[PDB]
Amino acid sequence: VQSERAFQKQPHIFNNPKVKTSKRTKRWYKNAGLGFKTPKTAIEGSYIDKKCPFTGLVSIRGKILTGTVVSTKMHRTIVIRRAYLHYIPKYNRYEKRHKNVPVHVSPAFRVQVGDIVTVGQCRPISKTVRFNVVKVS
Amino acid sequence: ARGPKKHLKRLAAPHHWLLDKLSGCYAPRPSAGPHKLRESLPLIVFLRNRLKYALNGREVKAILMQRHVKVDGKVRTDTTYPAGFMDVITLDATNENFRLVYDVKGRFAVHRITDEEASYKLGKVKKVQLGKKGVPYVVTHDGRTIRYPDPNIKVNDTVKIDLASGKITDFIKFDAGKLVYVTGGRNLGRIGTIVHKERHDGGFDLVHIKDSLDNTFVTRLNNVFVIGEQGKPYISLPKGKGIK
Amino acid sequence: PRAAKKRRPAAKGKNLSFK
Amino acid sequence: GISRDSRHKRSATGAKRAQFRKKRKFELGRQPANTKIGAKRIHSVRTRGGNKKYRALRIETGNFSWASEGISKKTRIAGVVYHPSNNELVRTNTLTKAAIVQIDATPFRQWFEAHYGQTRAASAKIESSVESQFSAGRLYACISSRPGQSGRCDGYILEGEELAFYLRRL
Amino acid sequence: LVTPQRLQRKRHQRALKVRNAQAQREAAAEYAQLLAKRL
Amino acid sequence: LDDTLFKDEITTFLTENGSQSIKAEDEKVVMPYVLRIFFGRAQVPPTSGQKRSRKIAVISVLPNFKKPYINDFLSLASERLDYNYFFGNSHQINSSKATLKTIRRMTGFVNIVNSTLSVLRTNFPLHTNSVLQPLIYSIAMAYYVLDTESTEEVHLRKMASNLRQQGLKCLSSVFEFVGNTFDWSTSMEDIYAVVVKPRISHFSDENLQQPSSLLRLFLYWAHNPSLYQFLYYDEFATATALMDTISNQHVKEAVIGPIIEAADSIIRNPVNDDHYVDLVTLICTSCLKILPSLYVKLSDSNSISTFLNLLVSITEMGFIQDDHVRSRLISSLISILKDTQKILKIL
RNA sequence: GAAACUGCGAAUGGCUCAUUAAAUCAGUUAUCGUUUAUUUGAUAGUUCCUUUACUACAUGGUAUAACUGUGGUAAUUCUAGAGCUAAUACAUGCUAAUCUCGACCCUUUGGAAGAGAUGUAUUUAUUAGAAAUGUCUUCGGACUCUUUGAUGAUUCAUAAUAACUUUUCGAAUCGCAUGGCCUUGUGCUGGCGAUGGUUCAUUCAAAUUUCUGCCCUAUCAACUUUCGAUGGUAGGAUAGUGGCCUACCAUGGUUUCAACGGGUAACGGGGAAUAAGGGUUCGAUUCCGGAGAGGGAGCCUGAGAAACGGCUACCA
Ligand SMILES: [Mg+2]
Ligand SMILES: [Mg+2]
Ligand SMILES: [Mg+2]
Ligand SMILES: [Mg+2]
Ligand SMILES: [Mg+2]
Ligand SMILES: [Mg+2]
Ligand SMILES: [Mg+2]
Ligand SMILES: [Mg+2]
Ligand SMILES: [Mg+2]
Ligand SMILES: [Mg+2]
Ligand SMILES: [Mg+2]
Ligand SMILES: [Mg+2]
Ligand SMILES: [Mg+2]
Ligand SMILES: [Mg+2]
Ligand SMILES: [Mg+2]
Repeated sequence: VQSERAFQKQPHIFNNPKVKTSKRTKRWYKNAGLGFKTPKTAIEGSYIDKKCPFTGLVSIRGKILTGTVVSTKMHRTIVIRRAYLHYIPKYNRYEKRHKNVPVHVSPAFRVQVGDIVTVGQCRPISKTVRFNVVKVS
Repeated sequence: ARGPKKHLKRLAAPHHWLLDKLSGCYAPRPSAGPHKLRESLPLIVFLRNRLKYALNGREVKAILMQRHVKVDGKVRTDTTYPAGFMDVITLDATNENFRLVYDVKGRFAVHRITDEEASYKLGKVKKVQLGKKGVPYVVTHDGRTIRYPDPNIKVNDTVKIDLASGKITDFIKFDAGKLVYVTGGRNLGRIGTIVHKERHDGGFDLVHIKDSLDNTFVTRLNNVFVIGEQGKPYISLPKGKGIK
Repeated sequence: PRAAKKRRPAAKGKNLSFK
Repeated sequence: GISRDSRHKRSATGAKRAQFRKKRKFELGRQPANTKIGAKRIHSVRTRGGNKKYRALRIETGNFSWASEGISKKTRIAGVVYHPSNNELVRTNTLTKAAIVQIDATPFRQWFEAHYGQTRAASAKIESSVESQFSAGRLYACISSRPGQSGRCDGYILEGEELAFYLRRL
Repeated sequence: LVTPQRLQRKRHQRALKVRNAQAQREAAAEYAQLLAKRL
Repeated sequence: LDDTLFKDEITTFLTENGSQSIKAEDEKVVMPYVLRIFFGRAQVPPTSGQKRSRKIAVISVLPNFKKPYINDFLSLASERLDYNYFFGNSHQINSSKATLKTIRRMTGFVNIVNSTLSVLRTNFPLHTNSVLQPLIYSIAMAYYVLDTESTEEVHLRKMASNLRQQGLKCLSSVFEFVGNTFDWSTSMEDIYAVVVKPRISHFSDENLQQPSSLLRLFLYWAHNPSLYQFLYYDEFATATALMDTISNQHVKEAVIGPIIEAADSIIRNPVNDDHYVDLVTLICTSCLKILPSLYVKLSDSNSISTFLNLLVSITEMGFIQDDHVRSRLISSLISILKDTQKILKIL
């Protein structure tokens, strides 16, 4: 959790050394809504994330999408692939097209290459990331 | 553009105003005010193209700045003042009171009303929130902020506002069986009773409405304005009673 | 509430002939 | 000269985008304000709208908060000791948010003395390392304000896991 | 120059401020009574 | 003197152990100028946030100063207040001195002492001529003006009431902070005769709602054995006054709990003098009579316990040997029944 | 009522289609990711706090134009020296209140001895934001307890504590008219309007932004990454999100489902022509949106411009 230069913490969440009520460090969390259950690993984990829907300062709003994970080779983000059928009217025929969407993933989720992930829309996390993983399957 | 626009061309003007396409090249651009540009009827159109008291512009201007026209009980002198839905226009000299209500065709209708009815209006509660110093207030569809509201008032409810003092006299909750008016879309101007409000979290809520003829139609919630309970509207209705 | 009663036209046509 | 527009950057596929339009004012950037310790020098910046921003070219004092005690005192700045982003800022003693800095312990010490009357005992008990800092006369603090924006050097003293972490990094 | 009109304007402004304060306090008392009734 | 640089200068120049702080040799010559300068800043009306902050800064630099010099700042504050004649004579106020001007000068003096006490707290230097008598004279004026002045001068009466309120607050603060350290043998009579004695008659009906500065004053005296001489004065008038609050019907629990804690302390703090035996008998016999009604008024479990803590404390000291004391104690204990092991041992 | 200062506008309109091939644009989303002149609706009694040695029956040049007078230049909507004078320009600065309980009387239209409380703006830290089924009573009513709201969702709204600020605001403005109280004073009070001002909401807007949809080319198959390409953390900057930039970290990102490169007499759309239907072509051009003012680059002002019938440099 502390593999870095600057200490990584939840902003404005203060643990009082003097009081010392509970062994665990105080953690803030929220439910993202839309019937998405917050997993307990996020509740009782130890990770810190500014871009997490359940512990970070990010809110899911807008389109909700589904896709298949195709790449997980970077840190904390994945690339999913969405397929669809576009209609050519001249030939009266459909055909397969795809698009690759990069999506932020919280460590509270464990994703490999091949599962189906439902993702929610958020503010621009990075240059090309505009979504976040909210349900793995 | 490098800033806000100040000109409105006739073809780009709202269709419901019924402006002749050959009369000129520009149309009266509604100034900033209580209502949306596309959902407002500037006073010049009302006095000239609807009531025909004025033939053209500076005569509308002269009518205005003699202070004969009152919108919601206050004198206005701006020709393009954006009067809108459920606004009370009073002309004391001619002894007329009007309420701006769309007809079944979907255009603002010239509906004459009594003084007693002219004394008040209705506002759809667009927002309810605590202000500074822990003071609750309600924001209505016409941009009126009313402090110290009744706790029972929630969003999508309708509050009866007294024009003289600008205070809530009564309120109507948003529930099934209430009498309701459509203020947009293709069903704009129809009147009915609520049947069901379909709820979608993260999406636009849809409402089913049944008219007196038992015909049913569905409309987005933003397009919904409660006016009373079935058989007892709190305002006088145009001819046709929002049918068809 | 009932809408305001319609008011009859205050003015009517007036007619004159000459020469 | 400085712009925050994303058109000049390559596309995600790696394509080199062409210039869509000339640079716009609403996407501007301004030179960094490398705040440094010294006699206070601040100049205002007229920003978008009628708002204003304060530029701390120099500042020597700031309000720092003892969160455990729930107090805030104004204190002189000794010097920057550790900054996570750049050691060069530490070398040049540049002041920015998150920078670990040394602050004088006199006001906090005197307040502790007035409140608890000790150089009651259980409440007066405080973590050991910060007491050692009191003995030294200087305290490690983290700047929580952004001097290049609000023109202030206000922050909070390190404690607990925070202090242990930064002590290890020091 | 000091003229009676300026004195009148100052006095009117002070009166307006006090009247506004009284009106706001009356509204607050009324709302407090309303919520006492509801509760 | 420059307002813009005023704040940075204080943290820079006046901070103790600062590199640019005044050298120890030069403190004597320079700092009298510093005290006068800071005094001028402290007189500004706090009408805005910036003005409030500047006043706080002026009072916050005092701990940097050494104790003799902090006394000098307080002495400057009391210099304008003329009190020598009052203590020179038999504690009598002059009519000419009783004016709105004098009250305002008192009001300014009291407020800074309040601020200085809040900053220095136990480290506050308490000296007679600098602080206490100008404080005691100030409250003396407030009582004199309030009684003598007619209802027409509503403005003057309000300021006297404000000065009295701050004066009592200013008192009760110094009793708490430096009370044990400083010696009051010389001033015990003057403090009682000028402050406590005028108001003992009406002490009861005034303080029913919540603790007051002067009620807090009596409690602090009750808790401290060394200061029982205040309670002894005038046939235990103050101690009787504390009890007559309790005897009142409409006394609220907020004032009840503190007094029984003080009454319990007097029982648990024996003192070797004749007056003590009279005091504890009055404090005890008074408490026993009114205790059952007090229990009904109480609404806090902790407040129940402190009555039990007083009731048990009566038992160890042997007051139960008296037939009247045992009977009244039982009347109260049955009222409690109508902590548990504490009851059982008493039975 | 010339001239000038001050305020506002000149960032609208009009013209054109150079450049531009997921860019613009069309439909459809988000701002819980941010600025917003103006319009409309609300919104600020802080009594007090020593030098009162006191302007609020109202403070200064810390100041000038227009104007008087003398002058420079071949020349321009060029201006120098000296002398004057104003503000809704600039810079300063004030004047016996309200609310909680309430002993005691008195039993109400009650009086109040006394214990208490006191704006905004900026920054940070912290905190809150979740079997009374009884008794009496006059038969009513009283006796004890309750005590934030919203969203699908928040560190939301809001409130509280402690300090902080080259730190703001809290009317030193104007027109019309001369009413009411008296202890008869140029005493007290008082009407209808205009213009200003903190914050919130609304309105005209602006900026990013979610998904789908572009002509020809494979005799363009690998491209991007040294000089940011993908992602992580921190900082800087931005009105604000964000490799937008900096520092260090990992080695990532797209592609035979056509990436990348090249051509385009390529602004896109609503639309126009033809056709029986499928289709094919055109669309600079009366409406919506985007870009530009000979070609690049950078800026003052202002809410709003990278403005060009505004300014500065370079090229022709
Ligand atoms: Mg244009
Ligand atoms: Mg929504
Ligand atoms: Mg000008
Ligand atoms: Mg190309
Ligand atoms: Mg304007
Ligand atoms: Mg001159
Ligand atoms: Mg880099
Ligand atoms: Mg072209
Ligand atoms: Mg075209
Ligand atoms: Mg342009
Ligand atoms: Mg040309
Ligand atoms: Mg302007
Ligand atoms: Mg240009
Ligand atoms: Mg031109
Ligand atoms: Mg132009």
